[PDB]
Amino acid sequence: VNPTVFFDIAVDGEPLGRVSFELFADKVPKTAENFRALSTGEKGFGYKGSCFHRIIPGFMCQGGNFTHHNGTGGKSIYGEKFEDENFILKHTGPGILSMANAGPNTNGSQFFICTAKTEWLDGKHVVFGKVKEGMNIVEAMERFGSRNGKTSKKITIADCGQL
Amino acid sequence: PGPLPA
Repeated sequence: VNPTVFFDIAVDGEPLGRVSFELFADKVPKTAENFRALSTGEKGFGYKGSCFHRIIPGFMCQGGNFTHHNGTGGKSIYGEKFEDENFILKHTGPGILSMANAGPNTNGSQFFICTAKTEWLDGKHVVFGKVKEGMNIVEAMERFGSRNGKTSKKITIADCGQL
Repeated sequence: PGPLPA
């Protein structure tokens, strides 16, 4: 069955709440597994302590940066980057979980959660999950964003793991 | 830059 992961989100360290995600391992196993393992930290690096550094109201919340030797921008569990697995799933509405990238076949650790349908990203970003619980928390996060994405307070992943 | 807004 598809795995579920959670983030406990904080705002300048003050707990906001939990967002849980279903990861579509049945459709994008490699991409789901990357996010899953980064969420548990089992490879020795991952999302715990990272921030949502780009939050654009009415669009998406992006995070997944963390420090490693050749960068501060995060990396996958397969070495630095990996290929776009497939584009089966679309950015159909709020709660979609999808990979950030720097063009084709540049998936690392960065991801975003859509707060709206973003169909212009279909075929450009690999959708691999969706918000299960805590969409209210994502909406709360969104209110700390801005039009250029800069956040007005530090939105962090205080804890994360697998449910 | 992050996913494009359009």
